[PDB]
Amino acid sequence: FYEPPRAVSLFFNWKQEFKTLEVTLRDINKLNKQDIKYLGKIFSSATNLRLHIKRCAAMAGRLSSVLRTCKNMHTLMVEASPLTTDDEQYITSVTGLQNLSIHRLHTQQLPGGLIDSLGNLKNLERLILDDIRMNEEDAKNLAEGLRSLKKMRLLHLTHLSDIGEGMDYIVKSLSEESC
Amino acid sequence: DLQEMKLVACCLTANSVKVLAQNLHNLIKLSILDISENYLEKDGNEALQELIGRLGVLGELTTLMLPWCWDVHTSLPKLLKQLEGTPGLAKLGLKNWRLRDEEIKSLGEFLEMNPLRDLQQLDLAGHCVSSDGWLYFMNVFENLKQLVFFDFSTEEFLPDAALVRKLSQVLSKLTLLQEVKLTGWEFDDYDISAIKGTFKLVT
Repeated sequence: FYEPPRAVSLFFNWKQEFKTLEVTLRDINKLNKQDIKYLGKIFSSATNLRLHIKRCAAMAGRLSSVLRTCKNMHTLMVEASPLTTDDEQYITSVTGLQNLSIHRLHTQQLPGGLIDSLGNLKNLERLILDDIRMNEEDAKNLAEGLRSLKKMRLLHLTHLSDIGEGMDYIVKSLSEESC
Repeated sequence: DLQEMKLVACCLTANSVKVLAQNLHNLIKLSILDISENYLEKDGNEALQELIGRLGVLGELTTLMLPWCWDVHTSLPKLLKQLEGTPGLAKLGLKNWRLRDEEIKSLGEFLEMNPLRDLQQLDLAGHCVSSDGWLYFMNVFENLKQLVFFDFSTEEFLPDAALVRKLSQVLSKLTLLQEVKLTGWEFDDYDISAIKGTFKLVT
């Protein structure tokens, strides 16, 4: 998906049992309702959906609006796009999300968002964290969200600052039971 | 010797349906029933449930055309319960029942426990079943095999593309599609141009 009615036509002639589709979102700047509804209605072709965010500027607040129809979703990647708190609440709102990646968050992580309602993604297994602006107490309540989900298998906490003595709460949250 | 009784757009009362449900036991061969396109003011729930409780006595009734009245989806599980008592039906028309997901999944457990595929025409008018109940309604309609002529028209509803694609898969899947009526709908270019087959569409 660069920068599209032909692919809308392509999936919208026959529909069969696709297993998984991978969506490469590249640099979404223009945003009209026709592409919102068409590219929204494409995403029900497979049984699982792998959404990839790649530097999309028009999706800074239109996460839940476009994906409201998109009930089918399996994993998601965040590559260098702005994001709001309520959109993170939409990320934690869905339960079929099993694997999640996030990269290059310059802004401070607001409370009441992803790290604060973390314990709802009850099938989380692979979680990727990079370049997140937080503080110690945000890492503490983050680790409180880590105490909830007990099906994780893979964790990335790369390139993190302002996390002095939060690792006692994080590692304390991880080393509880034989996970 | 009456075998077809057809009344539409007529000022029926709860007294008419009442005495019909008081002396209907004498009539035996009346196998085809149309009382649809009408309205019951009061006790349409009560005279309806007493009426279908009389209809359990019958053993030939294959055509049922039912009107719209007030507080009806409590009479839906007793209608469908007497049709759990009734292993035979061929013509079903249901006008303006305003049903929801719970009633269409009650019908789901009905058709998934009682296989009834002698049915040929079906009306489901004016109901506000949500889109996921339309999808599960394509699971229930996916269970069916022998529906011929039908009408799933309702209020001005925007369908989802999952409903459209299950409609193309199952409507393309079934064989006896003669005429299909959906009025009050939005199918613009791709959805309207992605269905067409052996049926006859009515907007």
